[PDB]
Amino acid sequence: EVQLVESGGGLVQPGGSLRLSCAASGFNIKDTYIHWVRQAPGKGLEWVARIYPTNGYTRYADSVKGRFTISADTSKNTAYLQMNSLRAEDTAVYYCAKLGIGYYYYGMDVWGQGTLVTVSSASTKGPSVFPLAPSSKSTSGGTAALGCLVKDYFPEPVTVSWNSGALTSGVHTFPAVLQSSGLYSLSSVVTVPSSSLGTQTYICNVNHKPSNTKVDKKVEPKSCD
Amino acid sequence: EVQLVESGGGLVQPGGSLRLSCAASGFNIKDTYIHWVRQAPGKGLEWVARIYPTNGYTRYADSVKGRFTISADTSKNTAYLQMNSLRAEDTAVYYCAKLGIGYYYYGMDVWGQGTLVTVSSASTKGPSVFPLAPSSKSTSGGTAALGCLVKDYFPEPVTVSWNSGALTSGVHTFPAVLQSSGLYSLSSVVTVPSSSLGTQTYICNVNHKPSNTKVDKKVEPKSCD
Amino acid sequence: DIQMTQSPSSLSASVGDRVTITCRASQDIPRSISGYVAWYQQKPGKAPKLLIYWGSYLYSGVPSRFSGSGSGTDFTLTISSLQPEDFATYYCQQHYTTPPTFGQGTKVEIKRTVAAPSVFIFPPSDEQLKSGTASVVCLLNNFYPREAKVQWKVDNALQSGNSQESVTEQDSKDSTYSLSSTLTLSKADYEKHKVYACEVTHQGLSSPVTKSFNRGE
Amino acid sequence: DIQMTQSPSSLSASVGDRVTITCRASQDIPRSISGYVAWYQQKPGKAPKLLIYWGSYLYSGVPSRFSGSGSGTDFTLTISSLQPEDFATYYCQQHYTTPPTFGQGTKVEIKRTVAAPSVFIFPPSDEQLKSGTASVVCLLNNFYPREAKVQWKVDNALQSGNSQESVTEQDSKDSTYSLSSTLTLSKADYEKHKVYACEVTHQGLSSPVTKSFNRGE
Amino acid sequence: EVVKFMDVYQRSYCHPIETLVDIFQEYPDEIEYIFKPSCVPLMRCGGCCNDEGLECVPTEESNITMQIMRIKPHQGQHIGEMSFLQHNKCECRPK
Amino acid sequence: EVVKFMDVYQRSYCHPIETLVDIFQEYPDEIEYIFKPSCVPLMRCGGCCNDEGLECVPTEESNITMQIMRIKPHQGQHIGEMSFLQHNKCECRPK
Ligand SMILES: [Cl-]
Ligand SMILES: [Cl-]
Ligand SMILES: [Cl-]
Ligand SMILES: [Cl-]
Ligand SMILES: [Cl-]
Ligand SMILES: [Cl-]
Ligand SMILES: [Cl-]
Ligand SMILES: [Cl-]
Repeated sequence: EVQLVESGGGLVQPGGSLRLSCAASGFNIKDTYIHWVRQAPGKGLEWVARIYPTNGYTRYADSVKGRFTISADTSKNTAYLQMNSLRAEDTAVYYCAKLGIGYYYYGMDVWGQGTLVTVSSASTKGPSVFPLAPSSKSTSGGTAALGCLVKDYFPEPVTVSWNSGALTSGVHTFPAVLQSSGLYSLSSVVTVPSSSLGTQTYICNVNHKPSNTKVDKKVEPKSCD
Repeated sequence: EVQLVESGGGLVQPGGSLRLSCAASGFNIKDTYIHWVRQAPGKGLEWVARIYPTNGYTRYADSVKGRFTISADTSKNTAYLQMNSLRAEDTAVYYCAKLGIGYYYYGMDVWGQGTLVTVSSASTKGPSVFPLAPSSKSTSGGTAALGCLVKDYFPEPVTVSWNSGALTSGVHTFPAVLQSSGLYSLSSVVTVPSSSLGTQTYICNVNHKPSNTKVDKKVEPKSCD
Repeated sequence: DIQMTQSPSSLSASVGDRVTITCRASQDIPRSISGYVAWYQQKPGKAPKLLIYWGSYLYSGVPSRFSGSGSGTDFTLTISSLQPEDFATYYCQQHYTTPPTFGQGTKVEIKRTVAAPSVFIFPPSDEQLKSGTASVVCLLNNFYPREAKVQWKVDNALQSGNSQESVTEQDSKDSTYSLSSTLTLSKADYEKHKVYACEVTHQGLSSPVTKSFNRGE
Repeated sequence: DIQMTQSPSSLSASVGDRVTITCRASQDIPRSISGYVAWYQQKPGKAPKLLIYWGSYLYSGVPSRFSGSGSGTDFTLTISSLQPEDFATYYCQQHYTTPPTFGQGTKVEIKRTVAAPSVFIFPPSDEQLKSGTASVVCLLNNFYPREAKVQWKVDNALQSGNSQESVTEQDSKDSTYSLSSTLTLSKADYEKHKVYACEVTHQGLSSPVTKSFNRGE
Repeated sequence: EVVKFMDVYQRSYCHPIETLVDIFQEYPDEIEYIFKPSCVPLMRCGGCCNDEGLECVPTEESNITMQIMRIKPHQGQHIGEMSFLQHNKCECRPK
Repeated sequence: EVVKFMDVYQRSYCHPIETLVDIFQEYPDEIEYIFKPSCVPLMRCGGCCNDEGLECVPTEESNITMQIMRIKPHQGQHIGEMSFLQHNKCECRPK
């Protein structure tokens, strides 16, 4: 199918540079405008740049003009955003998006998944992962709540899944909070029926790609002895 | 209405010349072809000449080419046929006829009345007119036949009418016969009811225009005494 | 340039019959071409009248028993229900290549029932005798068919070489003919004899009809 | 180049309601012009999805309770029968004059019936205590509305300055919220005391609910 | 089958007929927009006249308004109401 | 009333439409005949295509035969059967 896949985000120091990529499948970017749109954390969408690949015509938002450069390689079917002189305000999820031409110009119907760019001088730090185990007693309402505490990491993001992706119902993965230490922390929890303990096991899978940390942790209720 | 009126025929000597006229009413000959067609006595129609008045283009039948000239005066709305070097074979009734152009070209829908041209070296001679009176006895079947004998004239034609044109039913005006003398002769007769004698009178009106002869003759039955 | 050959040259047909008259072009012309023939009706001594134009189109004010068709070289005029007034000579005309030539004409005679002539005889007028000639006239009125014989007798002597006949065109209402016979004598000869007779033979008469007068009555 | 002003900034509406979101162009544009606004739905943290294009046309595979209209300067997105899954931020976009700018977004919250939180407490793990820190966690699960209070008690002493809360986005099936409260102590302090309690206040609870555990159980 | 002369004549004679007219022709001075669709269906005078001195022209005219996509390449697009001349009645008139 | 964008698009898209074609155009080498009527009603491809790199052309063609008056000025006239190309199906194809 028609698709866009971004890559190349991550942490970068103020004043630094980063290059984002966007690979198109299922269509030729020669027939297209390719756009970058960004979203600062908790803020609105902001259009940032646009390329018409055939002729290499570019437009830029005032907030990035002179510092960012958009380009496209028609033979690799790929678009790029070169970002120079980064500041705190450029921290955002960066999306690639496609618009067609003529009757095919109706809106951004194809987006990539988004790539987080964090502009900070702090350093990468992988998380510790601890179980959140309920008492055996707290399972008496027929519901057991259990979770993982993912503590002390930088930068965002962290992914959490349960039973390698097979358990999605009842899962709440909370927004990260930034601690006074300048490191992030979050919890993931899931509620399951207590009658399913002993037939099923519960594993949380944490992935922190910036530090190549991949951790599984088994979580079950403990008594009190 | 739309009309063509010929003039200028008559008697002419072999080798002589004559000019025929044709006056158009109700239409402009500029939009038209004007044609002359002739009919020798007891023979078929023969196309003789054609003019396209605007540009003065002319065509002629082989039998008259070089001797006849067709022309048209657009300002008088009149066409002409100049006939030179006449022979016995040119003796005929001459008709003028109109054909339109394009979608208006469908056939000769307007003709003149015809003008007789006689090519001969004999001379004009007006007719004598004699009554043809039936016996009173011949009226016994309820029908009286009476007539006029129009004798010794040259050239053709002669017109005959009865009661200045008011009596047309029962009239037979015979074709002229040419006598051994080279003069023509014809009879006109009419049959009327015998019971109409004494209430009505019967007059034949003979006109021989070539000799300006105009003669009336009263005709009634005579007894036998 | 094309000539049209028209056929038949004459024909005789009854009231109500279908009459078909034909016109053939001299050059080979494909069936894809049509519409180049006009048809005319000419009553004797009058101007022709247009009946049909462009092969098959009925001219304004012409009764609908007239029609025409054709294509290639072959054109037809049809009268579907022959009327007495249809006595005439009919002509085609081509304008495929102008100047537009006529066919030779088809004379249409109306065939009707046999009708004997009514006969009348006319002595010469006194006015004519004064000038030294005597014309005796015999009228045969409203007969069919055209063939009729007239014998002049002067005191029983059958005459020869001294008469002329004329016959009318077929009548447009009743389809009959009339005929005049004129006996021409000198005044000298006219006054020598007493009995002037016209004897008429026609297929509608069982025997000859004679009309006569006695000179000076 | 035009800016769009989008309104309202947020709103709260019940399942089945009609939601109306507005987008106004900064420059004067006549009513004869239309079809230059697109509308997007963005679920939290995901890419926006196209709902409506050229002002009023429903994009493929989008439920028909979404519609749009507008002309001149004024455009509208309407959700005719609000569903729980329609929780999202909605954005307009103009392409009358490109580059195509976005509106500031309208956050749509689903108003539902009141639901009290289910409460659970989690002692720090032995693995964590080894490293000298103790995190105590309290979960408030599947409640509505969002407003909830959590008081930490340590041996009956109400705590302050040593906790942080996080709350989920409204759930796309049941429209509830969940909340985590994390009490952070040194291991030293954690081992000094016995009773750790979480006290929860919410409009769906008649009185506070407390969950507690005794350290070393 | 062959179409007959009087039919050909009658179907081809100067009348208003649905005609697809290029919009750039009706707005020859637009040096800024591309149009989509690029042509519109308008009643206009078509066919032929008996004489070649005559020509087929409109007697009665009226306006129709249509929604057209107007694109300024690289700069934006919208739907706009554009007006076009229609012919309600035609006649053959001298040149 | 305003014609709506999707109608304009649908009525104007490359299709066969009754078109009045001048006969001199279909027989450009006739240096001898004038024709009456001078144009004929033929189904032909009209309208417009989405791209300007595409053009509207016939896929399926057929012949129709009509009776036309053919005049050779000053020389004669007749009705003749003439054949013209019609378009039964059109499509948008690359140039
Ligand atoms: Cl720019
Ligand atoms: Cl010549
Ligand atoms: Cl001619
Ligand atoms: Cl001839
Ligand atoms: Cl008798
Ligand atoms: Cl754009
Ligand atoms: Cl923006
Ligand atoms: Cl509870």
